Amino acid sequence: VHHDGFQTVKATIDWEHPMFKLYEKAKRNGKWNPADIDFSQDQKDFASLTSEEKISALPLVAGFSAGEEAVTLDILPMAHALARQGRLEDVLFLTTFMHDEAKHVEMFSRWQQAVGIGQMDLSVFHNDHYKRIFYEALPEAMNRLYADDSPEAVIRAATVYNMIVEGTLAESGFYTFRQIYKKAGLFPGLLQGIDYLNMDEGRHIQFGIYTIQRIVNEDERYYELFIRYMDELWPHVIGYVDYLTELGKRQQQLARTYALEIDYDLLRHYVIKQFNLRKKQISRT
Amino acid sequence: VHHDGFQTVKATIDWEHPMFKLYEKAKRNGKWNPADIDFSQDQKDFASLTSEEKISALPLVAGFSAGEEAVTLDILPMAHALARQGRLEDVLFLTTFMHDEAKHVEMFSRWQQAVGIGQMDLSVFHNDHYKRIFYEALPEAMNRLYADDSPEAVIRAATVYNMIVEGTLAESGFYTFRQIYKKAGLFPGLLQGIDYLNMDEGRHIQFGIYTIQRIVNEDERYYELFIRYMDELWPHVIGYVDYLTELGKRQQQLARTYALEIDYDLLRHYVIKQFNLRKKQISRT
Ligand SMILES: CCCCCCCCCCCCCCCC(=O)O
Ligand SMILES: CCCCCCCCCCCCCCCC(=O)O
Ligand SMILES: [Fe+3]
Ligand SMILES: [Fe+3]
Ligand SMILES: [Mn+2]
Ligand SMILES: [Mn+2]
Ligand SMILES: [Mn+3]
Ligand SMILES: [Mn+3]
Repeated sequence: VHHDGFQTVKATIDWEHPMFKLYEKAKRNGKWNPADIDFSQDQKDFASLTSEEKISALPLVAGFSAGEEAVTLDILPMAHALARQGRLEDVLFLTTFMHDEAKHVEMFSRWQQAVGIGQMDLSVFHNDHYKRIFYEALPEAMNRLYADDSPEAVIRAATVYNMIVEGTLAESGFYTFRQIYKKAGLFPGLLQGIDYLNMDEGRHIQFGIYTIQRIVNEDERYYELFIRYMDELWPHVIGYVDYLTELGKRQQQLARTYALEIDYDLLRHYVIKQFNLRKKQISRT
Repeated sequence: VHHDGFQTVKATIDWEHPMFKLYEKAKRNGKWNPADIDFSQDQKDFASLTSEEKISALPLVAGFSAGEEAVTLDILPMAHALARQGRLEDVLFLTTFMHDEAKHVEMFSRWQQAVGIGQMDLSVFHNDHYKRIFYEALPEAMNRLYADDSPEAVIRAATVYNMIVEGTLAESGFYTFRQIYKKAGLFPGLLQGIDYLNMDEGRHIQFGIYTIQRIVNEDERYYELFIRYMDELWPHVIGYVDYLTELGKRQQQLARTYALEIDYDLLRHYVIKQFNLRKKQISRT
């Protein structure tokens, strides 16, 4: 369907737009390249482990590799919907969002290749709760935007993607990686990647907050929808956390070997804290 | 619609895929930031010009600003279509393609802001032929991909976007900018941007060649479709070139002032040469 005109012909970019400012920060802070990460010591760490210790790390990597790939594919309908609404600065920013996710997919896949598990199918560590979030609910909410870009639909898409997948699960997985392997001295290349990912993710979450708040600013009754959509997904968030916890409690050899009191009760509470504080970053008024 | 699984969980990125290699080159060669270009001398050059000389440069900038904005919006359906086909490496590459176009929009809009014409509506320099390409035919061909991702549809989309808009018009506009202003010593910041754009554009055109050739490799009869779709748009390509030429011939004060024998017959022949050589980069066999 035709373009009726172009903002940068009739006028200019809105230089003061919050998403233009976020785009500018993304360019400045987004230079890192996964191809430059030295994974040679990760290969050695992984080979040094027993099979039982090897396993310990794979469920979390399985969750991230699928998650990064899902969000790379599934952000495209948001870019389309805001493009069709004429929100040029949002779209400029989203090009950095999408390119970030591509690098995130690349990073975890390089690590798998380097440590020797590229040929292993890690889908076995996706339980029903994970699938409900990543194989179903996320693509459903985003793809809806192609035929329904109502405020309700945009709120739901940003809530599932930015507040739950990124702002609750991703943030907690970054924390979990540091709490376990940074402590152990293991996988320095992976943890360099996690640090870069965590920096990118901050901008993604801020886009989600901006998006949800500007819709809530129009009609405070959308605040109730945001809360409702957060709570709808919580059972799957915690059901996946519990599954990963149960796997950690059953395979403890990496913990013993490296003297890690991995506090699964603390990890759980970090997740609950992440979820509650995303809710508090949306002001009803 | 659900994900059935993820390539980077079951396996890895196809590291030898041509579009993964193009993505890798795009990251290495795509660091430039329009925000770092010094436009202070462009502001002075522009203010130094007479109104009659001022006008000379605006039609070409008008064509580029709209063109960059159109392609930023209109590449999204190609990313979607290849994503839904599972072409993960194409999608990774396309994130760099989209982010490039965002920077291109930003670059021309910064120049307009800096030289003092941000408030001027440059739509007056889009004639009917230009509109047919950029306001209509381009969005029609790309948006079709949301409901029709047949080889015919993908060939047509790549032909309009990558071979005509980028590989014929953009390439010729880069040449035109150098032939006129690089000669004059004018607008150094703009020409720094043009150089960066021309480097990015090379990767975009190569994606289009890859895309069209891999479909032609399946069924040589698609070669005829490629040629047919190139010829369908030629009248609008040359009709826009003629319009810009006629405007250049009527407002010649910048040429006289700066002693430029602007060879409009040469510019025209560069366009014809661009078009014919894009055709020859697709092998029927
Ligand atoms: C054992 C403690 C549980 C901690 C929670 C771990 C969750 C793993 C994260 C996997 C999904 C990652 C989503 C990526 C989204 C993005 O990159 O924007
Ligand atoms: C007077 C000689 C005519 C030369 C032809 C000039 C055409 C101007 C170009 C405007 C469209 C630019 C399209 C940008 C596409 C992209 O950035 O991928
Ligand atoms: Fe993210
Ligand atoms: Fe381009
Ligand atoms: Mn359960
Ligand atoms: Mn005509
Ligand atoms: Mn990510
Ligand atoms: Mn461009």
